[PDB]
Amino acid sequence: MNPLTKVKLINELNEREVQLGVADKVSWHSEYKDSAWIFLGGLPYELTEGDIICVFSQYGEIVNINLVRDKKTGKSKGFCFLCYEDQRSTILAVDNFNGIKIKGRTIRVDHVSNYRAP
Amino acid sequence: RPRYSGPAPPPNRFNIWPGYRWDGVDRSNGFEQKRFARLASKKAVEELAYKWSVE
Amino acid sequence: RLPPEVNRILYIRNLPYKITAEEMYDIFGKYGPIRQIRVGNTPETRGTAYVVYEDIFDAKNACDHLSGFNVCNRYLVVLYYNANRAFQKMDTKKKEEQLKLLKEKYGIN
Amino acid sequence: DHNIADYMTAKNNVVINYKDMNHTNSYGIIRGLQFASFIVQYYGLVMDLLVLGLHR
Amino acid sequence: VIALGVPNPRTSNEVQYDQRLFNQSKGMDSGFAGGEDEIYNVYDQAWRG
Amino acid sequence: LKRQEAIAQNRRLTLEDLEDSWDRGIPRINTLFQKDRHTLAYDKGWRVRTDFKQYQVLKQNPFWWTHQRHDGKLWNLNNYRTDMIQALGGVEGILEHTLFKGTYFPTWEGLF
Amino acid sequence: AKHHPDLIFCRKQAGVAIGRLCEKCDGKCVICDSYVRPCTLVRICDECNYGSYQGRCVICGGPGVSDAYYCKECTIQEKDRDGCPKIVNLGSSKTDLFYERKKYG
Amino acid sequence: KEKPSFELSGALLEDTNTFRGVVIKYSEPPEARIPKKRWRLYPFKNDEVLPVMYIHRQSAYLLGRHRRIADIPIDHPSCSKQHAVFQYRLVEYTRADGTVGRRVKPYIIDLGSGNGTFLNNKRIEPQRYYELKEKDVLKFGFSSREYVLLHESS
Amino acid sequence: VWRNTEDEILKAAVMKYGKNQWSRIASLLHRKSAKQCKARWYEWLDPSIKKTEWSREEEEKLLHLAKLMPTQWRTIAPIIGRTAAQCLEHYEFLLDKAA
Amino acid sequence: PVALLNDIPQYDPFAEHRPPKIADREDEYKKHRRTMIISPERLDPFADGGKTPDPKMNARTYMDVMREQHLTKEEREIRQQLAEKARNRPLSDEELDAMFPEGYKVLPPPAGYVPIRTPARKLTATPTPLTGFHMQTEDRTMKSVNDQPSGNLPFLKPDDIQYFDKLLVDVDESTLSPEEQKERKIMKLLLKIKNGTPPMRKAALRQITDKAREFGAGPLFNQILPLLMSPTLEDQERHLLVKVIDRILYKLDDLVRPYVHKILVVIEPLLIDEDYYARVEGREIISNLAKAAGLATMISTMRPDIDNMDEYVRNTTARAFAVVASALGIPSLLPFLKAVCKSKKSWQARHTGIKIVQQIAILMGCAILPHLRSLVEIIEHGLVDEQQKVRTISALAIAALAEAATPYGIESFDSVLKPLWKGIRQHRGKGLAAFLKAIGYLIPLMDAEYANYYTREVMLILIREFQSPDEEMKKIVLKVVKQCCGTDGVEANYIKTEILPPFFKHFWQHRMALDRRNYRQLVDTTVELANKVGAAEIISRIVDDLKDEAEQYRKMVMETIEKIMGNLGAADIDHKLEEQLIDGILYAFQEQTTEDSVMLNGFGTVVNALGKRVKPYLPQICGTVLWRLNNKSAKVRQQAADLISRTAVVMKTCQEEKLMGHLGVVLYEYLGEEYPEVLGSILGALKAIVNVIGMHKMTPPIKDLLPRLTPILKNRHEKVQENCIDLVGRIADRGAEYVSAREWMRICFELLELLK
Amino acid sequence: EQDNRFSNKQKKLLKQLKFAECLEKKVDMSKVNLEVIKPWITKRVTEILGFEDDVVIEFIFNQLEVKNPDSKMMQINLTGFLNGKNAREFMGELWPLLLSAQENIAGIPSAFLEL
Amino acid sequence: DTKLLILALERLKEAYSVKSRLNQSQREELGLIEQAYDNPHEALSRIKRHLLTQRAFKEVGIEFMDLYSHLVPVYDVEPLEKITDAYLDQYLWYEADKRRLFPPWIKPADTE
Ligand SMILES: [Zn+2]
Ligand SMILES: [Zn+2]
Ligand SMILES: [Zn+2]
Repeated sequence: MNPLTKVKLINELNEREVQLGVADKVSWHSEYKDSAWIFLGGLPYELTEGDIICVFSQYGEIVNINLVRDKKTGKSKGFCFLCYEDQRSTILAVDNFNGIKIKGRTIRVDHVSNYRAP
Repeated sequence: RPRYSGPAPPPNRFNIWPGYRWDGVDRSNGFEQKRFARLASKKAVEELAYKWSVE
Repeated sequence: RLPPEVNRILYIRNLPYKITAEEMYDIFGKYGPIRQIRVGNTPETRGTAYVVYEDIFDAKNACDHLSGFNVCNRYLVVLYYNANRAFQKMDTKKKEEQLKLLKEKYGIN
Repeated sequence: DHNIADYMTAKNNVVINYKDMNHTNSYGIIRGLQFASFIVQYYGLVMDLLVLGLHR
Repeated sequence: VIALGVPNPRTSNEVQYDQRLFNQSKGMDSGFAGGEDEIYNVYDQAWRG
Repeated sequence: LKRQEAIAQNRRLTLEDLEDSWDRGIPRINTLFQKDRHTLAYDKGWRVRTDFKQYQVLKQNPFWWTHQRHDGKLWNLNNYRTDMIQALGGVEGILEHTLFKGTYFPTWEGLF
Repeated sequence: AKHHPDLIFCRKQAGVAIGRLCEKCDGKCVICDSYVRPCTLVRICDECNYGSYQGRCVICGGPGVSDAYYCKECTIQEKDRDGCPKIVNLGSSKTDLFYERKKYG
Repeated sequence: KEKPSFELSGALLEDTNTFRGVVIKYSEPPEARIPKKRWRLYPFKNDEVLPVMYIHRQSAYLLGRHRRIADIPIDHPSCSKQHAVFQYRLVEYTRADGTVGRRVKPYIIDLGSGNGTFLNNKRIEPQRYYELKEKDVLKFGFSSREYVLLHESS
Repeated sequence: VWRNTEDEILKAAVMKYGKNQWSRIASLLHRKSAKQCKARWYEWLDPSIKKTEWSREEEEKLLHLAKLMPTQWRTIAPIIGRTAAQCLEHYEFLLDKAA
Repeated sequence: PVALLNDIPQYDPFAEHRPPKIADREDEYKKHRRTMIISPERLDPFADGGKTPDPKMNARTYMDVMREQHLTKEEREIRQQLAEKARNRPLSDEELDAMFPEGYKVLPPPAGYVPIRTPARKLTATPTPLTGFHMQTEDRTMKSVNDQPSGNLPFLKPDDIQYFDKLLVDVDESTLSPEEQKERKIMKLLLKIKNGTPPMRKAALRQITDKAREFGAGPLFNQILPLLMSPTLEDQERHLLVKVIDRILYKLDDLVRPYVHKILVVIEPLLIDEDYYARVEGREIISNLAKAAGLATMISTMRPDIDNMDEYVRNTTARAFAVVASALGIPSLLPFLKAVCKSKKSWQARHTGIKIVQQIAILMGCAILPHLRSLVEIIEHGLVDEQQKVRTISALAIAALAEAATPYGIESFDSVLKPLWKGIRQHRGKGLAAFLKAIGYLIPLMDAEYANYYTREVMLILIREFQSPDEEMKKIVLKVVKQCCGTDGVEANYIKTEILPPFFKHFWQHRMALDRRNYRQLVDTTVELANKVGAAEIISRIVDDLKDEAEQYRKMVMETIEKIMGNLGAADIDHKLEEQLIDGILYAFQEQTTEDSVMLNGFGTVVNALGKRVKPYLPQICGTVLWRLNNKSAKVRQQAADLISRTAVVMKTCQEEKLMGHLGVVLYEYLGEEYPEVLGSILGALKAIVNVIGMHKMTPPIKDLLPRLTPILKNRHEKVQENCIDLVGRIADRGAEYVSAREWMRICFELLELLK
Repeated sequence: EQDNRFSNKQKKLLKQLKFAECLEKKVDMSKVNLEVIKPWITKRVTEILGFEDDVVIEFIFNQLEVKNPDSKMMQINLTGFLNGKNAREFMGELWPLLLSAQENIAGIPSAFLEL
Repeated sequence: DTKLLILALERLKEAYSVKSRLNQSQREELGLIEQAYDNPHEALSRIKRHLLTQRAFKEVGIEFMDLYSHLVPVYDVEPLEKITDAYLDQYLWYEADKRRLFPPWIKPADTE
């Protein structure tokens, strides 16, 4: 199923969690106390790291960023990884940015378990 | 430590400062404010329904 | 920021019979450019008016503002039009030739 | 406007029931209708103008 | 001189209020229930909480 | 004043700034922030309607002068109950006068 | 059934899979719509037992809780030989009651 | 190929300050405001007076040659497309008794327009605010038209 | 509204029971209230309601009165012997044929 | 400073109570549902036994349709292109005459006002700025204006106006000489159907059903379909209109042939919508319309949608086609398919063809076997195509086929395998997910030897992907594991060693629980693993999470444990495992933020699986029961009571007479609880107890019991009425002697009114 | 199949239709070569409908493939796409052409033998 | 329109606070409140038709309530006419205030 449905997934997941009113320590985020890396997908093929960091600083400082562009033509592949300073910031970003429309392209945001350093 | 200095960072659960070069405009699904408002209104209806419990 | 039912097509009731189209073009004129205006003729339609702005924005402005206007001792009913059906074919011939004009005109393909 | 006005005046003219008695309340005003307050405050202001006199 | 070309925050200088203030109480009738006097409406909190 | 201050900061003013005030003032400052503030902007003469209620509602109402909404709640009695218990002797002293120790709930906190 | 004439049955070849009824509907014959003297078992069409529908109330559509039987009459006049009695139309009643529900509460 | 930078890109800028397919360079700062005193603009062209414009109604006013997005199209080809911004700003002041006050003040600002904005026939600094006072005169580029600013009691 | 069956039951019930116990009466028909029975009887049913067209003199009186005592129909209608409903609609009708 | 009060910090509050419109649950994907408009009257070809065509009728035929579509698409491309060199677009006058209905005269009032109109946009903002006391003068126009229809007519809402507007004015029927217009008028009884009391609805519906053919299609649909296009349609209104459209469809049988495409253009959204009953309705009525209008009509009419640009209509078409093929039988429609799938113009056609086949298999299921070969031939040509979307969707098709044609048909798939197994090694991302779903379903259809080799091959790749984060990746691997590693022809420790550790590490997460489907899927897959490997290992893996907080998580774990021991039985467990099991059960029970049958049933089934080996634990069971039974109730009381109900069997057979007489009398004490939802469950327990401990041994001697019972019968609440009656009957039937004739006759006249 | 309240529009149309004249000589396809015939059909329809319609083409082709095609059913099934009278025509010109190729020895029709 | 109507409705629906017993007319009025609560524009149409046409109404019932020192009347209007009057009254006060009809010295005022 095409990825915008995979944004629908995470947003439904959040709202269901609030719907059952479940406590934060057992909130689905809790399984990643061990990661400051969050995946961005669906970025337009134009955004560079300047704009990405600028916008996503809104919840903290960024330790690292890796934007996978195709090396042969250098051009952005439209998805990236982001290492925030403190897990809580990534929780906030996953909550708030999952589904924002940038240049028409609705970007999807998520946790990352085992970020691979390339 | 260049720190955000611009006008007004909206509140969060953790109330953390936006980054050094935060482009400085609010782009957010609003889910923050939704959860805040619902957070207050839960307490509101708690009080309102208690007042009935004693009646 | 627009509720997507808004349109440059407005539908108006409670119209004084034999009002001057002049008067009326003015009324709706303070709001924006009028692409066109039509009034009913048969006794059923006599007294109702479809008014078409050339811009969605003047359209919404008008519909929200003049709504409930007192003209000639009566309040005016305004509404957004649901142009949800059609009454004629689209004239393949004229469409095709004007598009041939366009294509050879800007040498596209 | 005259339509509201006639509504109010006419409503103040009704048949007053109590287990067997009746009549039509055609002189006074029925304090109990939801807008008796506006009428009373009006009639007040009128008699106020009578006591004070427009100048004062 | 002003640096321009920045992304516009659609913000006014007028005072706003943060969402934690609002909606701290809901209801539209007097709390007195039309002068009802059988009901226990003296305080508004549980003595324990 | 605080309004002008939050303007000069362009910052929005929070609940701390009002915590002291939260319930003083004759319109009971916390009336600004109810859920319904907006409709209740369009209620007028609520005071004179509350008077003339006596001619439609049968029972008699002792609070005819005020309304809990547009006027806040001008009295607060949480201290009174506390100081009563205090001068009755505390929860232990009181319970001595009743069947509490009988039913032997191991503690009174569960009094519901 | 004999009560809403707008209802339809599968009417293909019977099979070997037995038929089951919801706890709600249970206790009745499927056709003569009585409540007595169960004699013989129901059998259902292969399709009407395919898929998720393994073990569904023939009538109510819900969970299988018990077996479905045939009254003595229907088996005496041999109305029990018309293949799957599986009702392949949901019917207006369930729809309308659910809709009025969603409206009310 | 291109190495990944950390520099900017108009994306957010474009979408946020874009209109009608014609991106505007200027943003209203937070002290955008609307005045109590009703300001009027008296246009003239070589001693020929032109009808007054009532510009107390918006906080920002775009003047230029592009009739689409501009508030006021000043039709001198020596006028750039997006030229100058009239702006009401709530600027603080001191009341004579020392208590701090603010008044809605009319300020003009140029977007680096081509040929220069003339304040009482002085060319002003671009991308910078300049207050307008009673009776003052304005001229943009080398247009044959000039303007005098007043308000109701002025 | 009222249907001729409820109407007839009303006639009979009244002539039996007298005009004073509307509770018993309204208990009789379903979807009818004692207040409604009382109103309907005094308004339409009771024999004293004179059901004919307006004389010229009756319309003279009506018009003249409704000019004398604006909008007070329960005050007028006894003076010309019809119900408030009759006086009201019929004055409306005269006013419309005039204009 | 009342200025401060006038200043409102940060609209009608009936939103709490007014019913929802489907315009709310909509997304942008359904947002296309209204931007569709009705077309010009369409021409029936089958007129007059196949009449010869009269020209100049403006009745659109297939030729006009396809030409109109060609112009649309091409012009869209040209618009996109002229964009590259450089809904608000202005229109034409012909465009307007296609917008507006009849009976309206066009006007430019002056040439000066039309020139003022020229200045209108000109400099609108710049203008010269914009009362007192004045008596009034009496006039009647306000009284004159009317806003509701006159008669026994339902209230007419403010937005249904532009539809029903005619009903506002009045005119005599004879003067309505256009007797078709008379028909239209009386047809606007539709409003009575829409809004109105149940009797209005019934009478109107009969009216229209039986006057249907008298009215005829043209008017009927021309005045119905605008409604269904309303943005402000609520639920009732919609299902009502579909009710009617159905009934008139059952009367007009052929006359619809000109109106099919309209009917679909409106019904289609019901095929894709979150309501269940809406889907089933729309599907059924398209079946009926397909049966009514002849096949050739359906085919010829809804071909041009295959190619249509917007995917919304492509998708909804594919679904509709599948329905009609179910109605008219596949072998009829098959050739048309074969054509579409091997279309050559543009690949969207091919994609929609393959989608059709998918939806057929999904819908009809095992009715497919006799055609499986033909279908697979139709569809496999996309398995290899260089386009990416066609490859993915084709694989999904194959998987749907297989899951329908379970065990059978493998000789028909044999042709397609290798391309699957080719693509499986060397694909990445999406195609991998699809091809995995396909081979997954195929495996059980295979034969134990062929299949065993194939299996042990695939489980290699499978292992690799447990850790992928992509959602559908995870879901597909779930279902696949279920099938392959749930096959007869595999081995215990292979699974036990290589599969179980990663499986349980990765898949048991709270994010799974919060999803809806993943819940079911994971439960079933774990269950399968159990039925292969035996319980002890699996259970011992997931027992402890019973003592997790997260409630949905506990719910899932207990519901699994339950279904497991429902299959496998409790033959296995050691002492300590059961210790932890019991404790987790109690703990989970000790928190029920919802009423949830799940944990209750879990308990009962766990016990009745354990058999007597539970006996040690009884008192704490009872201690729980009792503290619960008293605790501040609503839920927890009747909760515990239900538990008692289901546990009676064991808690008697293990001979707790002190406890038994306890429970008996203790309940007997509660019989006064003023909350029915509890009192019911009490009586239910009592029934359960009695059904094991025979009559003459009850500690509340039945003679004492029953007089306590008779007064509850007046309870008027459903649950209490029922449970009490059932108990009383069980007693009157079995015990039945310990009672008086007086008691009976009292219950006699006490029963007489329960029939309400 | 399941319902007897809706009428089989196959039988109905077969009754009320106006057919062509020579559609009754049975025809098999084994006696025939096809890829000779096709371009005739291609150009013919491309003319009738004045553009190219791959799905209509392949529709006729697949209709033609079974050992015995039904000219009545193919007439009907085409009636939708064509003018309806153009259907009976196009049939009244094909069906005999199949007769020709089937009486031929090679399986090739006579007009395309002269051609 | 809707702001007013909800105000009036809350006002009416107040009286039945205790809601323990009930009476026929009372229960009828509860129903009327609720139905009007579902379809505002329905109620508003009915209301305006009233203010436009009817000039002859039903009859009100009187009874005295007793304060032991001087009786005071207490009326009762029919439910439909109740609702209509309630609305009309909110409206009149809202305007009259906005347009400053009642000068300051007419003083059961809203502010104090
Ligand atoms: Zn039977
Ligand atoms: Zn079957
Ligand atoms: Zn059932």
